[PDB]
Amino acid sequence: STIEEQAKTFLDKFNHEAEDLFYQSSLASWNYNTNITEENVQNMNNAGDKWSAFLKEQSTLAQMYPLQEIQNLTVKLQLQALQQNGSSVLSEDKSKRLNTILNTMSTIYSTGKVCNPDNPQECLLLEPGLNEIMANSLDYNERLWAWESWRSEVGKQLRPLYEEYVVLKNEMARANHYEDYGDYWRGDYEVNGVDGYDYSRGQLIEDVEHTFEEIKPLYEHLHAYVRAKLMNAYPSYISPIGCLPAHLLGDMWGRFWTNLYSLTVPFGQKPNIDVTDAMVDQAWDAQRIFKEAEKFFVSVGLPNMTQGFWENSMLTDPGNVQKAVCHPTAWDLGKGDFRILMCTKVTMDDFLTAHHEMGHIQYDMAYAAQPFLLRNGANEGFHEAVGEIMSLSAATPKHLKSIGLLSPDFQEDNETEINFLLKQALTIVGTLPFTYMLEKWRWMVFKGEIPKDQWMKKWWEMKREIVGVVEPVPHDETYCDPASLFHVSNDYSFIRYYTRTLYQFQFQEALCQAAKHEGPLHKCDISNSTEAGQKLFNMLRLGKSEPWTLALENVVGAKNMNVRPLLNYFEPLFTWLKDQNKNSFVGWSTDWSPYA
Amino acid sequence: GGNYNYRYRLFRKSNLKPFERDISTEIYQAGSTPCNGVQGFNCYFPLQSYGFQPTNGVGYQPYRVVVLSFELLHAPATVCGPKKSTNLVKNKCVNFNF
Repeated sequence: STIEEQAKTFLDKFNHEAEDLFYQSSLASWNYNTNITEENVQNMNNAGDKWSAFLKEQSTLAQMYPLQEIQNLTVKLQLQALQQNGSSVLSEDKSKRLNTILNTMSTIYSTGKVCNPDNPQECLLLEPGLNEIMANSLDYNERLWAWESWRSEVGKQLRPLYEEYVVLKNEMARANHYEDYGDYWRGDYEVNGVDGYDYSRGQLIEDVEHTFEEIKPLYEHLHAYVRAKLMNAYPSYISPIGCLPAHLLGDMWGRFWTNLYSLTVPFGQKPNIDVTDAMVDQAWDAQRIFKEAEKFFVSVGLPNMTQGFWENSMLTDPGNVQKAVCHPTAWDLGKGDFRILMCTKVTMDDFLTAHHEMGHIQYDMAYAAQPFLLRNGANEGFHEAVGEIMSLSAATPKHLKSIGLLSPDFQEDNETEINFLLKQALTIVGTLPFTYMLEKWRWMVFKGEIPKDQWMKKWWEMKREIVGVVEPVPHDETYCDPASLFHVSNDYSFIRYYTRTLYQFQFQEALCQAAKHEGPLHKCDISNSTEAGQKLFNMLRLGKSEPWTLALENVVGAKNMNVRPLLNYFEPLFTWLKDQNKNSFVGWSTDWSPYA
Repeated sequence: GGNYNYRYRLFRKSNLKPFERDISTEIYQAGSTPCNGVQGFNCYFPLQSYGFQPTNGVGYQPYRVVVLSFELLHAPATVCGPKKSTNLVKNKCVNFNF
């Protein structure tokens, strides 16, 4: 018999027994999160360790198959996930020491404590408190001290750990036929199947700068606006030739500039749109919010929600000793089980996050008919992009008024539109250069271009140049800024958000054309458009069974990743930046430093 | 706790003829080598149990299916409905089907 038939039989044996175990593990995890009790902890442990102890031998038998003659691009693709060595390439000692290192690194990062000189006994952590102090305060010196303490009592001891972790991961990747860990991370954006839609690992690297180059003028104008606002802010700190330091970004790493939105208000007198008080006046609970959002999704064209979601899934306010961690999540337990995990309240952010999670759940049903190993998106960004598209499109004033919240006579003018556009830009595009520089730094440090001594200086100089962030206090080699990061201390990819922003902008823009809407892109509404919903479901149904290059062919007409939705969205804001500061010059100089 | 008392045939040498009932439970050979009744490589059990759960979605919950087959061969027919009857009238010119 041919090898393909044997592989098909092996997959048929594997998937049926694997789906039940995965469902059991997911149900145990959901029970543990729904009921915070001691017994649920070992219940989850004993229902989750068996999944790994089964998948290990399932992947063990998928090596004797000669995976060089299987065809149809699906059976081989399905077996490739089974043909994954994982971390067994190295010996037991190296693997166990890496596991212990990761565990202790996570514990140290989660146990970051900094004590003020006045009270060396009571420290402060990254939980609200120290983080709250350095986010919504006014004093410059205390913010600088907090930043120095965070970078000095956390990142100092992680330097040797990261130094050995990088080389160990590179060695394991080399044992896994991957010369670099960056190549291992980019392997998600790699397809070698149908002719004309194939992609290479190195293509993503060049595409990153080829899509980042054209957004540079917008970032430079936004930086000039921020510097002008800082001129309106504290004097004798920021120079009009240089750029602002790290701790004035408003965040511990400067990912988001939402905390600086108050300091950079465009006009001030115009307030943002908010009907939370109107929501309360109409007696809006979580049930009403969810029902209205589901009606909006139905008007979009998404399939009707099945029964059991309202019952099995937890919605709001567990209340008493029956505790439950309710970090907003969308759970796909398998076997036709989809749930939400929430603590919803009367606020705009809760509305948008509920829309986000239920869109994630809808996408989960979208690829439900696909096999177990193909019940995911084409790449890591599509899932989050589809989740956030509905939240982005449901915040328009037209949608707020259409659901009986805004007044029927409400009229929007240019000032509030500019305010909303600036607020959205300060949160969306304010992290793209940071993501780009972080990803490039991680990629080259995994490749090995920069030596051990040239580790911090390169990172800081590229932050000064590309991003425009200078040193508030100098650090030569004894700290590690990337070490004090969630995605670096936990081995999480960060290019996912970079791809996700462009993907969601592309999909929203394409729906805007195929939704019969005219006007500014920020006011575009995808509601009451069955054709747009069907077009979206055309790609959502594809799931992981199709390449991401083929996935980027139904929503938009271009397979390659284009960035023109980002510029098309902020056109009025870009013109406002053009004609507002006619005296100041954009850009920054890297020679200037706050300390020297 | 999961109902695993119901099983179904998963691997067979070929299809099944109409109105045929097979209960064979023997190891399945997916290659050109004997298994000797051992679930080794290319050796799978033809029967797989079901994992019915009350929390499973619609379409995975256990369903009961019964087919009724009607035949009419040379022997006289004997299964059919009650052939309901009307009431009785008298002393009037009518027509009857006694």
